[PDB]
Amino acid sequence: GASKLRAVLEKLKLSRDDISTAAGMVKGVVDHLLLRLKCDSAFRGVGLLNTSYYEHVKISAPNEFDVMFKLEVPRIQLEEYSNTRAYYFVKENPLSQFLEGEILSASKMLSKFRKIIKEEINDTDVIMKRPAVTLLISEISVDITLALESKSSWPASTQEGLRIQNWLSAKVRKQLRLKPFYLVPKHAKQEETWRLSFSHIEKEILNNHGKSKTCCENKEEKCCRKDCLKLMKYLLEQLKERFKDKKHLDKFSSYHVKTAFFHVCTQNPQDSQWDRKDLGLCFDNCVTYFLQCLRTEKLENYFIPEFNLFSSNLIDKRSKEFLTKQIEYERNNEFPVFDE
Amino acid sequence: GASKLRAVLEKLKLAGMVVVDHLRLKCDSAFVGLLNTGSYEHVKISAPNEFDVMFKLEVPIQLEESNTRAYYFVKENPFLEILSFRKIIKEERKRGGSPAVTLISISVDITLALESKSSWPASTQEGLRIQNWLSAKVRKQLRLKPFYLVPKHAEETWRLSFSHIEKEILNNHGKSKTCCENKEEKCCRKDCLKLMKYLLEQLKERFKDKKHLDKFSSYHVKTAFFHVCTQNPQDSQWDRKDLGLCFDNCVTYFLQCLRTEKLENYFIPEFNLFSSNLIDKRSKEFLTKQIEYERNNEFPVFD
Ligand SMILES: *C1=[C@](*)(*)[C@](*)(*)=[C@](*)(*)[C@@]2(*)=C1(*)C(*)(*)(=O)O(*)C2(*)(*)C1(*)(*)=C([O])N(C2=NC3=C(Cl)C(Cl)=[C][C]=C3[N]2)N=C1[C]
Ligand SMILES: *O=[C@]1(*)O(*)C(*)(*)(C2(*)=C([C])[N]N(C3=NC4=C(Cl)C(Cl)=[C][C]=C4[N]3)C2=O)C2(*)(*)(*)=[C@](*)(*)[C@](*)(*)=[C]C(*)=C12(*)(*)*
Ligand SMILES: [Zn+2]
Ligand SMILES: [Zn+2]
Repeated sequence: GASKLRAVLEKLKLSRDDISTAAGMVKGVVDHLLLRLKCDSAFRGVGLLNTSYYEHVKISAPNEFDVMFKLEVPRIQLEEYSNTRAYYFVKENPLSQFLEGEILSASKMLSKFRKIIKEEINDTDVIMKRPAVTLLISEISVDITLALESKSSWPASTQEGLRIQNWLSAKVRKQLRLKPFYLVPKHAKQEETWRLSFSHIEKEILNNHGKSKTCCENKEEKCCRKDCLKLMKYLLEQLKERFKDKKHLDKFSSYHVKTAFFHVCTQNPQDSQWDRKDLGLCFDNCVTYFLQCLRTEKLENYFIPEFNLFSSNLIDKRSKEFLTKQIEYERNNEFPVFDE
Repeated sequence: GASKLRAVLEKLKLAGMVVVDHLRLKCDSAFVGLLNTGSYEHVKISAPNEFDVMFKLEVPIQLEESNTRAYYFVKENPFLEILSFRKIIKEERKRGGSPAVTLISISVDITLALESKSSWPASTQEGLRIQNWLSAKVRKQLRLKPFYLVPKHAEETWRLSFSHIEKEILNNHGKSKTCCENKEEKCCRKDCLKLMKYLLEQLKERFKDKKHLDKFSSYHVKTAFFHVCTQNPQDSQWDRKDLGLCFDNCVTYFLQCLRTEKLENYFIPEFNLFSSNLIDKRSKEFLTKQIEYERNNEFPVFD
């Protein structure tokens, strides 16, 4: 049972350690691009969220890197687009070079951003492909996202989200909410909107994830929260590949998995509910919660609970039924897709 | 038999205005603001009308110590020679340099300190041993925070200060992140500290005339308390229902430190706060005998 899941986790771990050289090459290109973006008046304030130089969206693709370059906005003014809760318009300004009226243009900023990188990479066989920019290094992928940074308090749409109060405590929720939030240019299908991003909060939670501060720092306190998440992400990625030729799994992403996972951490706040010896049942409970979300068509954003990731306006019912059928098959046959 | 200690805590439970706002100092050059951003501190639990405020100044340094481990020389900036204000505030104190300009008909002891965002000095490498208590990740995080330099005589020196870390630990003090946020998880760590501070303050007043207790401070009490928290890392060893024994164990640890002449700095372990060089054994023995008398007699000093 769990021995099979553990074998999967061991090969997933080994596959992601052998990236030393690649990681170096990414750091090199990133340092180059940030130094050069800074030569422009608009981008002098660019920088890495944390001096973490990279992340991986797909657990099964260690050669595919993801980085975010952030840019601080001194006094940002947000205005909600069409009642979406997650999509906003952004309103002596080093970005006045891109204001189309009182609105900051996602199209203008990205065009300049893409030009500097294209030019800077024309100076290691690196090619640009049109996540603002995707770079192909040698024949290593690097996705670069541009985000605005705001140190103002979080938008009211997040007021009832991040319900980690019975898990990570009320004190942590307050401290987390004093941190900046980010905006990424993103078409609200309108093209000039920006989407809220709390990716940096999710990272701090996953790496400081127990009620006990010493959770996973000793043998007595080993939990399987991170193992369960990894197994859920790998499940989706493998199914997305088998049917990459079909349209049914195109709208599903690792964001859906993480959101469902955080919701189960809220439901199961005690470390004793995530004991490593119970990897099998904990995983099965995470799969079951995710399936319940697919059948009832409900997956609330962890930070914005009024935004339903699984509504019929985003993903049709047939796609959710197809995914449900595939995961249920895998669950009843001890996940053969893991071995494929 | 802890019902008396609870009565004391209720008494200690039963309109700050800072002037600190003056802004006026910002109208100068060298001056730079409050360390307790948005928060007013009470060095003495028994003195609600005695306030302690700290002003901080950022300094992007070349510290040099002798082997004091705590006293250093601070080697476009808005003095020199090795770096060395009261007159500034004198327009709008013998304890070394801090506090200074104590000031309100209510005292506001103001300390001015330098802020460094450089790594902590090597002398602190083996201190802050909260790893089995608050965890390794909290130790690492806390050590990425700034440290402060307070003017204090060791010629002219500056002394390290970690009072802002002690604050963050005291207000986030359990193994569980939800320690004291629900009925199931109420501990008595803060109450034990308050009772230890009150005991020292009440005895420092009884023997105000004598010189035996002149060198003892709330700092000694807090340092001993933190060591007790390190020795007893689990929330279950601090259960609120056991206030009586937890307090008694804190008093005992402090007494062991006095008898053995050994109280290490929590941040700088090689700095002995209770060495014979700083405090005479007869002062430590005098305090020991007064504390033991108080423990044997249900703390009359609290009455
Ligand atoms: C000034 C104003 C308010 C309280 C105090 C002072 C002061 O200097 O005495 C206390 C005080 C104090 O002595 N300390 C110490 N910090 C410290 C360190 Cl970091 C080392 Cl390594 C050795 C000795 C001490 N004493 N902190 C305060 C608040
Ligand atoms: O805007 C962006 O969306 C996110 C993003 C998350 C979060 N997850 N994905 C994602 N998962 C995934 C899988 Cl499991 C497979 Cl098999 C294939 C492709 C994806 N994508 C996201 O795209 C994101 C991440 C980086 C940059 C921009 C975004
Ligand atoms: Zn854990
Ligand atoms: Zn507590």
